[PDB]
Amino acid sequence: EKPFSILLMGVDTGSEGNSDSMILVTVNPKTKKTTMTSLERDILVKLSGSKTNDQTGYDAKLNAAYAAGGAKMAIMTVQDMLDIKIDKYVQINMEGLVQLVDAVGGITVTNHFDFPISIEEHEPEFTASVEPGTHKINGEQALVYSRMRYDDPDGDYGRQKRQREVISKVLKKILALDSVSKYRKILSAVSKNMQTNIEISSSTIPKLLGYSDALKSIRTYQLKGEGTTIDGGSYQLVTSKELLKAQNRIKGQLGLKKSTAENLKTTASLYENFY
Repeated sequence: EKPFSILLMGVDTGSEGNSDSMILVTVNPKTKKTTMTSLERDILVKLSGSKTNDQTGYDAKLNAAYAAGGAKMAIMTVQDMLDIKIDKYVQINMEGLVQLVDAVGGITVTNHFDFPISIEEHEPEFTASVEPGTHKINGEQALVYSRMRYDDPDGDYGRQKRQREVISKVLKKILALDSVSKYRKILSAVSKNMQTNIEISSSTIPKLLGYSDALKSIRTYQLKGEGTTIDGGSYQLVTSKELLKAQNRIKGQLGLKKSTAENLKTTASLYENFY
């Protein structure tokens, strides 16, 4: 019944060598209330990780954490930035997201535009497309559907909406599976492109089924910093106020003691100490 946290680590799943996404999820298993906080990849932090890692203890973007030290560095860096202990962990890359969509049998979307949703003009390695109308689409099409931006009058906001739709529809299919063999069919298809310490067993299936009607009330939040240019690159410096607010909101969902401005603990490069 105890609330717990999940770090979702999207390895090069975002939209120069990589665009990671990190989402901190809180889950209350009793009330089913769930929240998701997106952590901007450009946020400047001191990396945490193994003492034998050459980059542990130096400042970098959050975007660099997984490339520098793997799952351990990503977990430890987020833990020290938010001053919490992370309970559960799910990591997947772009190849695995494509495989996941196919493994659940596809998803159904509607293209409301008067032309195909496609991105090859702007990102030539992605040639799949979604014709106008309603279609059951494969994983390569789902990637394009969640990335297209320049043909949308609402720009990156229309894009974020479509990406939200895709992840929501995939999660709905996963959490609807009612047997361990059905889960293991998906685990077989994605294979090592997804790693987690979430137990998927006949014992836990009843509980995951119980979250089917929690995905419709998830509150979403974003942790962002003040934009700064350092050596030609784009960085974000979180303010003391905004970090405290994000930490305490998550702590509040997790049943943990909140911090004050005077005892705030973080490895983030705070704006007020940078300047």
